[PDB]
Amino acid sequence: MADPSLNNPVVIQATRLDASILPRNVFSKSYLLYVIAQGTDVGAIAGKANEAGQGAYDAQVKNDEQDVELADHEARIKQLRIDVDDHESRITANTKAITALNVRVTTAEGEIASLQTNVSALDGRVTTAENNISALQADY
Amino acid sequence: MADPSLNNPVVIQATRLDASILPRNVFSKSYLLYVIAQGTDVGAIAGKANEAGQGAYDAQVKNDEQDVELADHEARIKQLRIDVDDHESRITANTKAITALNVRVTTAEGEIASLQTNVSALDGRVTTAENNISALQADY
Amino acid sequence: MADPSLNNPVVIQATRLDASILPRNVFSKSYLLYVIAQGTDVGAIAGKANEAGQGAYDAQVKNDEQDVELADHEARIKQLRIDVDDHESRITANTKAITALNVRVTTAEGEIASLQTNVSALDGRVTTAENNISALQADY
Ligand SMILES: [Ca+2]
Repeated sequence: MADPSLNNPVVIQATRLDASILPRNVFSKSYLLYVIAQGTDVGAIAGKANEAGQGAYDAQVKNDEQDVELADHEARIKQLRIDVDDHESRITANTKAITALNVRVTTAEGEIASLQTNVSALDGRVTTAENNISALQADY
Repeated sequence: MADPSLNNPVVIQATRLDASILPRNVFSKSYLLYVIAQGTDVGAIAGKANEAGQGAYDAQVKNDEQDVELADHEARIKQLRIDVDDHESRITANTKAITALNVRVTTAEGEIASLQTNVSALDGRVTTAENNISALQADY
Repeated sequence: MADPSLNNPVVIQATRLDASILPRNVFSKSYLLYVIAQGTDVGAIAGKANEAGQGAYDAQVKNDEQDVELADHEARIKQLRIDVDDHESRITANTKAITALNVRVTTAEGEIASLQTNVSALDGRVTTAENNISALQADY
């Protein structure tokens, strides 16, 4: 998790050099300019170090929130896997059930046709029988 | 892409400063105090730069692991997409199959009904015919 | 969003130290070695701070790209989630339809069976009728 110490800037405990206080007769000129320039530059690098700290810190907070989002996505994916596999099972079951039901209805129609033929035949024979009855009754 | 150099701190100086090693009849008060706090400040900025660098490094490592996790999530998600599309196909197929089977069962039942009514007709006419036969046989 | 200012290095006006610019008889050995070491090392700290800044920047841009990919993952996951829920619904519906169709077909077959028994009985009765009629003209 993001490290808050990166949010603490360094405050410069030194005071911006006054060019009155440097030793007069002991230093060369070039070295004087060197000390002053080094002071200013120390200030600047301090600033850069602080800003860098803040950049890395923000990178870390972003990484943390993205870690939460990644875990969430992972979980969602896993739930979705359970659901999809269950769905696979139930789909297969439904397809097989449809096919089996189809062979059953096929057999049913097969029986229906024969029943139709039989009922027609019985109808004809019954008609002939009725005619014979009427004929036998016609005489006495 | 990860830079290990960000995890390598710069080691400053060699020897620490107390005003012992300082000349100190040559330096004024303000400049003496300036040398010391500046020493302290250089130490502090070294520390801040190092910690910031390390923080950025850790941010990069986290970026790497998150990249791996992102790739994993990508593969898993795309596969789930293909699977879900397959499920869509089979579901549609099953719905259409059910629709096709239902009208089939309907016509089968309609024909069963017609066969029922016809059978009832035959069963009445057959009963009446039996009555006529029995009457013809009775007289006699 | 990524801050490009982290890629802007501090340029240190001081390029440290020469044996020409330094005072001589005034400094102690330890203090001289301290000045030299301080010169080289402060520069080094500048370099490290700059490098750290660059690292933080790279971390931020990488975070941005990962944000785009994460958003993509979010959208895809939620969409496939609703789709999977839809599949759950229609699968359940299909299972219920299959069960209902099965309940219909069982009863239909039962009715077919009853029809077969009835048509067989009618067949026998019609045969008996044929024999009785045939017998009735047989004796005339
Ligand atoms: Ca990241």
